[PDB]
Amino acid sequence: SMQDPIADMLTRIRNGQAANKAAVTMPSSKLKVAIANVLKEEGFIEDFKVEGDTKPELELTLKYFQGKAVVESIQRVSRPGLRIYKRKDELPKVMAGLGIAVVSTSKGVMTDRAARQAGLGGEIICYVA
Amino acid sequence: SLSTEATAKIVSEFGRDANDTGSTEVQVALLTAQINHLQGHFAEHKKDHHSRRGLLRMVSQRRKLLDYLKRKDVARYTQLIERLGLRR
Amino acid sequence: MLKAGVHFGHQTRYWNPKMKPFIFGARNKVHIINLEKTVPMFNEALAELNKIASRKGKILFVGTKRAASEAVKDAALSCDQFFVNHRWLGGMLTNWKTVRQSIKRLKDLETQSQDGTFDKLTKKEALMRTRELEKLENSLGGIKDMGGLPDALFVIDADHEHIAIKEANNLGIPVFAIVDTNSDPDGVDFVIPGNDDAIRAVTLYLGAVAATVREGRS
RNA sequence: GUAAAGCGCACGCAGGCGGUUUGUUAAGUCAGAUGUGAAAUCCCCGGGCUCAACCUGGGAACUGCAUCUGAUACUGGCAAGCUUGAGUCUCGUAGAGGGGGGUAGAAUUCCAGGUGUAGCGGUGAAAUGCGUAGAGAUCUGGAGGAAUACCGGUGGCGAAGGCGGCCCCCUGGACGAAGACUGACGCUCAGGUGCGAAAGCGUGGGGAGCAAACAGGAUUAGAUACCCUGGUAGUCCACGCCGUAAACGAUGUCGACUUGGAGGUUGUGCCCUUGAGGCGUGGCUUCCGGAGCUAACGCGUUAAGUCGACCGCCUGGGGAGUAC
Ligand SMILES: [Mg+2]
Ligand SMILES: [Mg+2]
Ligand SMILES: [Mg+2]
Ligand SMILES: [Mg+2]
Ligand SMILES: [Mg+2]
Ligand SMILES: [Mg+2]
Ligand SMILES: [Mg+2]
Ligand SMILES: [Mg+2]
Ligand SMILES: [Mg+2]
Repeated sequence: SMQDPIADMLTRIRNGQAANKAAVTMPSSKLKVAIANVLKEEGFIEDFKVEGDTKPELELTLKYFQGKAVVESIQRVSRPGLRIYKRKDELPKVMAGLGIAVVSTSKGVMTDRAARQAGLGGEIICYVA
Repeated sequence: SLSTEATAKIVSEFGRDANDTGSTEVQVALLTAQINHLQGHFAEHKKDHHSRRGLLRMVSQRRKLLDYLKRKDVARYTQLIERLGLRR
Repeated sequence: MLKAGVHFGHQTRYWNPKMKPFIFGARNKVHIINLEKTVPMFNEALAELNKIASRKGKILFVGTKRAASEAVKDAALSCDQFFVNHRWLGGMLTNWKTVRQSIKRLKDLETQSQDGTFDKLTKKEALMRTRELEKLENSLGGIKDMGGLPDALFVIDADHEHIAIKEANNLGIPVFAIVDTNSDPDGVDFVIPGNDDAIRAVTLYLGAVAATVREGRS
């Protein structure tokens, strides 16, 4: 059963990307949004919406540069049954910098860069490159 | 399974009201029914293992129901056991 | 789009999930090409085509199939265009170096019949070597004169001509072909979602490209 | 999956993991600071013995523990919920699912009698064998045990093993449909408990056919075999025990995603179904195959593809799944 909603969202994107699927959808949730937001602010996804009222959806639009997809690689990190927390001077550097690492900080769900600068650490979530 | 009559009957005797078949209490009751009635059938035959599987499922399922009830309301749990004389 | 209303879809129900972005419907148990976006395709193709076709653009029309066969010839033979409508030789494009050798033989073979250079050896031999020119003028005839790979090529159906196309893109040669349902677009770089048959359909765009190509020569 | 490696299969305690929203807490977590983390090593910069080794000043590091002050996204606790997960109810549907008890017809064998007469049976041939004490064939009557042709299948049901005539009684699961209800009650599971083909074991029954053993006949150089003529255990039954199999998909369970095609099976909404039919939409299941995966063979929405939760297991061959 869905013991990890975050993973689903991630896998949904990579699977879709390789599938050329225009966009992807799934049940939204506070966290899912934060992640999707960072994914947009960083230029990995065109945009994203959340349909439904009593039942939240998540119209996540995928992005494709040239004859290829933008998300060439996206894997989960701090999964359940094995959490991962880093320090300001520990945050991993995705793809030597050409990539990003979504880390949940006590100030919000930001990108590795931002967190490292704000001088605060948090819980990694994935390594979108 | 169970007789519609006895089914509906026991639905009220424990149901939060009327036609609300689903209450943690209601279930336990409906379960203990066949659970106790089956013994009569199982006392005989005995080698009807395949049918035992069902019996055991409802048995364990009941335990998982009560265990829950007690966790969400120690009241109904302690009261429910009485009307069914369960828990030893 | 005008005359375009003379071919519509094709192929019963076998299609290909790759042609989906080009299919309209499937009235009467048969997929119907989305001509509503087919004509727009013609642009990018007909455009880039006449473009390089300007500098004696070596165009290679391919139509091994029966229907288009007798037609494909005229089209390419209406200007500095070449054609192939008889069993696409294996490697006549890539293994040109070796294939051309057969062409030369064909050339000189013509001269034989040309002048008195034919009346030689027993009737047996003459009649024997004459057969050689026959087939040769078919499998290499409409390409005998083209020293060097073509600037491009316009193959009819991307399916029956799988071999031809496979070589084209291998030599970094732009491919222009009419694909539809059962056809595989991943090959051709200039998708032309249209009926792969229909005597009218083939001739429709066949000459269409021919003109734009011959015209592109100023 | 086939190289070593998925418990034979289920239920499930401990344990691990946990859908969704608001609040609250602040334990994990993050930040700041304060203690402390001996000096020497190590490391950076800098010195001193001609250099170097060596010596030395300072800093760094000591990835750690504790306290204090905060931060609250995420995990954890608590409160109040929510409904999509799981379950409950109603009504149907299909089924060789299970336990018990009946019962029918086809055949074999055996017993008795009739007709009839010199063979039958068997093989590659034969022979053993059964026949004039009358077989075989043929007909009538009876006894008895076991198994259910056809339907029947690319089929169905079950956790697995496995389950086929028909009838009754007791009983388990699965699926759909409209909906109604409970409100995360869930997934996995070492140990544990239970189920486990065939063969085998104990007690007492039963015993037609088939058949380890055994005895003849034949074959062969030999034939402790294959073949033939017989034939005990057993195969059947009740109850108990044994727990193994190439217990195999040689592929653990639960969940979410990812182009297609053809077909089987079972439920269902809708449409002149005039007739079948056509538009679909769930469950289970075959074959082909794309991407991708793969050492290859191949797998391929029922994955061996892309991911998450938990579990079992592998670490060269022989010795050896053996000894103790
Ligand atoms: Mg092996
Ligand atoms: Mg092996
Ligand atoms: Mg298994
Ligand atoms: Mg020290
Ligand atoms: Mg919380
Ligand atoms: Mg046995
Ligand atoms: Mg026995
Ligand atoms: Mg099944
Ligand atoms: Mg396949």
